[PDB]
Amino acid sequence: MSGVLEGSNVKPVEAMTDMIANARRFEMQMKVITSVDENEGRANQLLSM
Amino acid sequence: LDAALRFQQEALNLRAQRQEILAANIANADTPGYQARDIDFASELKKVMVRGRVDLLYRVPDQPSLDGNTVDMDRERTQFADNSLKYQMGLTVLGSQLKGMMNVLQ
Repeated sequence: MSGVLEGSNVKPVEAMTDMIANARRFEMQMKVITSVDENEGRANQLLSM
Repeated sequence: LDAALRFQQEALNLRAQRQEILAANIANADTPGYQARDIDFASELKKVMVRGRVDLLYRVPDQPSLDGNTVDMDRERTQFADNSLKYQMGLTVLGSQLKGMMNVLQ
């Protein structure tokens, strides 16, 4: 079909929901990392005495 | 004679060797593909009592990691604490035997 151009098929709604999901997933992972760090911190006191 | 201290002396030496092994475990708790090791204290003590002056068995792993490393730090911490406590016990027992032998004497 001549006389016509074609744009990008970037669905903005799925991109928006993807970004929201990514942010929330990232911060859940950050909580996991924090808990594991502080666990190792507590546990490294077994080796004393 | 005076081989009445032999058992605890060899036990204490093997305890020191196991301390060294477990410290190596802790040190290499991050090197990829380490395959944590240990020794069986009872069997090695019996072997050194029957003959005198130690195969490094492999600690069976849990929880794979993709770096090959199998030092599972919690087990190593508990075992290190146990070994240190048993070493101090051996020190106290040898001390008591030597105290007794030098108490009877003078």
